[PDB]
Amino acid sequence: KDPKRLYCKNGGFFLRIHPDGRVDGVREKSDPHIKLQLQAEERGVVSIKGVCANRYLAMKEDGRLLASKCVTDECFFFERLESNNYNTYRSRKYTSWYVALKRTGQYKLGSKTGPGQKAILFLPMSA
Amino acid sequence: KDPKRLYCKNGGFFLRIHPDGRVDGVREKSDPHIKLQLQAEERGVVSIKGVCANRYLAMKEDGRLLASKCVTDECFFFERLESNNYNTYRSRKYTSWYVALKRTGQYKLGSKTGPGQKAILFLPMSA
Ligand SMILES: O=P(O)(O)O[C@@H]1[C@H](O)[C@H](O)[C@@H](OP(=O)(O)O)[C@H](OP(=O)(O)O)[C@H]1O
Ligand SMILES: O=P(O)(O)O[C@@H]1[C@H](O)[C@H](O)[C@@H](OP(=O)(O)O)[C@H](OP(=O)(O)O)[C@H]1O
Repeated sequence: KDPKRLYCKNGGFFLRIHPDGRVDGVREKSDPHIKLQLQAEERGVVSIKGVCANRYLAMKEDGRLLASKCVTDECFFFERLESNNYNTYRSRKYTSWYVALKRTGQYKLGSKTGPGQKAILFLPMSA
Repeated sequence: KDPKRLYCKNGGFFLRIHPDGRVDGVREKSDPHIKLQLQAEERGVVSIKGVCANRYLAMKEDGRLLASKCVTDECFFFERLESNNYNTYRSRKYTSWYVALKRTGQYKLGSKTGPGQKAILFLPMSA
């Protein structure tokens, strides 16, 4: 309900959604574009909206990330709860692929993600 | 200190700064792009920063308004209280021109502004 920041355990980057739809991670907590709004769709399914960008994170058919102005089926992810309050987000459309960030803060392509990676674990935090 | 919205008396529009630098007015409080940050430069001088856009309101030489990624001398305005709790913001660079919004929510060119207009009167409010 409240806004969130998703803190990636793989180097501690907050998942960031830019006004133009680019997706990446940054460490600066005061960054306005890491303020996200998670919305329940079905049980355990969420969309992830950049509040400032007013766009929905989308997993593309080639494993790229791009935030969409309009919701599509590419914008829904399974939220699975994991160890020490960390969540994973798996594309509903491309069911082997996760939202993920590299240790550099560049996001990790879905094709290269998988269970157990540090890259896919995000901790929701307050805003 | 805290973020603010500038509520314009000329039709009740909140001043909005878009990521691409466009400036306009909208009535929806929940619009993420009406969260502004006012920063004092000199006494009674301010810059006006769109928080989500991360850009500074600038008055241009032809009276256009456009939000700057970088601060320049066009980004400073004299903040003066007039009327009944409503402020005016007068360009330091183009000293006869004010920040202003039309009754439609399109912003009014600085060349067409002047003291006593409703278009130039803004009430700072909380965010
Ligand atoms: O390797 P590059 O030159 O950076 O370009 C890659 C991709 O083709 C996109 O152009 C870019 O945006 P999206 O993939 O998000 O659409 C993204 O940038 P980034 O991952 O470095 O942020 C990269 O995945
Ligand atoms: O903005 P949206 O709603 O996400 O829509 C576009 C579309 O979904 C495609 O997947 C892709 O272009 P093509 O597949 O036609 O090449 C592009 O992503 P990309 O540029 O980040 O790869 C997106 O802009």
